[PDB]
Amino acid sequence: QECEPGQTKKQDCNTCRCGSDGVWACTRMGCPPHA
Amino acid sequence: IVGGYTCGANTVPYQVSLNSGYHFCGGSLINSQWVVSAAHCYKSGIQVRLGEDNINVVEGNEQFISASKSIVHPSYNSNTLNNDIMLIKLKSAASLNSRVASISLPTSCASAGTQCLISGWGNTKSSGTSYPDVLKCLKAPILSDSSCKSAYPGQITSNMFCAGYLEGGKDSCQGDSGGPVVCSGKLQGIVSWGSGCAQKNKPGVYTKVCNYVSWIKQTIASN
Ligand SMILES: [Ca+2]
Repeated sequence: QECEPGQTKKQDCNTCRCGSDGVWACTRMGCPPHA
Repeated sequence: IVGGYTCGANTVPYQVSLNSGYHFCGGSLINSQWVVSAAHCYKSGIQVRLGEDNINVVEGNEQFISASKSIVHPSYNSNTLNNDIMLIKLKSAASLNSRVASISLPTSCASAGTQCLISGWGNTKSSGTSYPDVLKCLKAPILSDSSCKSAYPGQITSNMFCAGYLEGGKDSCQGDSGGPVVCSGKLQGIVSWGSGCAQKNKPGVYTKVCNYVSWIKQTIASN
């Protein structure tokens, strides 16, 4: 598993949730440019 | 959009870009003064950009109009992404022409196996990142509820559907959120979320617009 079910994280500005399959799923927005 | 094609300028005349100093989400023009997008695309101060092809060059099809109201569904839940829909009222009506045109709302929900058109300016790679200058398009079918639920156990509500390809390779992706899924000439979906992009057994998940036709009409009428 790449994640523990129920955890959360951000990838850049998108929010992600860890499903019961142990896989992240994230929203699909664009984000501010990096420094 | 991963595995897509160049739409061609203004061939998707209802596609808008939401801009917060930079492009961050898509949306769909549903009448001259209202846009449908994803609730997770909410920000105050959005500028809506209509008539775009090359999102980084001023080409002459464009109208930039500030949002006057950006209305997240009251039952949007950021924890589950249920009810991931937002209405944006434009501060003034867009001028409608061949390049800037509305898309109709559905009269019934879409069926598994119908081909749809998904579009946006999001990432075109499943590994790493490449953002296109021009609007990209993808033909993708509605997937069965059972295959959607199997791919995303415990996460698919009645307000979501999956579209794409279980074999992977073709999907929406980061930067496409809020944009359209059009099937049978109607706005059936809103780009919402997924596990990665274009991965096997992880199709895109989309807000099911047909569940919100009354809500949309009522929200427009009262605002
Ligand atoms: Ca442009």
